[PDB]
Amino acid sequence: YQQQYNPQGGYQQYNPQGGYQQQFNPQGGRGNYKNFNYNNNLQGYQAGFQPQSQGMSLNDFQKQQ
Amino acid sequence: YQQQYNPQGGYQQYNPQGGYQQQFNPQGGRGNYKNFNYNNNLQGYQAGFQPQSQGMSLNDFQKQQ
Amino acid sequence: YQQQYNPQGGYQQYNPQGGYQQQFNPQGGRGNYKNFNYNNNLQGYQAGFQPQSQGMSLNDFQKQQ
Amino acid sequence: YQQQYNPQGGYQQYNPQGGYQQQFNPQGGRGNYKNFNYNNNLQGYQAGFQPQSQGMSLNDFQKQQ
Amino acid sequence: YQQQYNPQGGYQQYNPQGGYQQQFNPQGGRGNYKNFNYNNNLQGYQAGFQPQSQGMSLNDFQKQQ
Repeated sequence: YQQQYNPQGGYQQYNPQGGYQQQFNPQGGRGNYKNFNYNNNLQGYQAGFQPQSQGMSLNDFQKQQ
Repeated sequence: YQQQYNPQGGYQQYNPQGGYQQQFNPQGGRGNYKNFNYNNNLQGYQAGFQPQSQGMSLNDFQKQQ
Repeated sequence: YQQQYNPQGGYQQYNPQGGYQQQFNPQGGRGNYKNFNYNNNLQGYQAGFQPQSQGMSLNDFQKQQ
Repeated sequence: YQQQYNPQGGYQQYNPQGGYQQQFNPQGGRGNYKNFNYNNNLQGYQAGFQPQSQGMSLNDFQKQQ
Repeated sequence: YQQQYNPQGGYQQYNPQGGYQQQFNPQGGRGNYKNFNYNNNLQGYQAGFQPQSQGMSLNDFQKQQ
């Protein structure tokens, strides 16, 4: 079993952009706001050696009883 | 079993863009807001060696009883 | 079993765009809003070696009882 | 068993666009809104070596009892 | 068993467009809205080596009992 990653040269720009500005933005409103959940996740790889790997794992969240 | 990844040269720009501005934006409203769940996830790979891998895994979320 | 990925040169721009601005945008409304779930997921690969891999897996979500 | 992917040169622009602006947009309305589920998923590959792979898998979601 | 993918040169623009603006847009209405499910999925491949692969798999969703 032989796994070989051998890059030569190259230009790599890794620029993921997440803009979350004013996620909660009511304008001129009247009322009540209860149980607001914001989950913002950014994950990634620039090149790299990662067999049998997992980027992001999320479970059991954002529940109201 | 032989796995070989050998890139030579090249220009790679990795620019995923997520815009979440004003996700919750009521304008001039009256009422009540309960149990708001926002799940924002960005994941990726620029090149890389990752056999038998998983990008993003999500389960058991956003439930109201 | 021989697997070989050997790219030479080339120009690759990876630019997926997700625009989620004002996802929830009532204008001049009256009422009640309960159990709003927004799932926004962006995932991908620019090049890369990933046999037997999975991009995104989601299960058991957005349920109201 | 021999699998060979060897691209030479070329110009590749990967630009999938998802516009989700004002997904929920009632204008001048009166009422009640309950159990709104929005699932927005964008996934893809620019080039890459991925035999026996799966892009996106989703099950068991958006149910009301 | 020999599988060979060797593209030379070429110009490839991958631009799938999904417009989901104002998916839910009642105008000047009165009533009640319950159990609204919107599933928006965009998936694809620009080039790439992927025998025995699956783009998108979805099951067991959008059910009301």
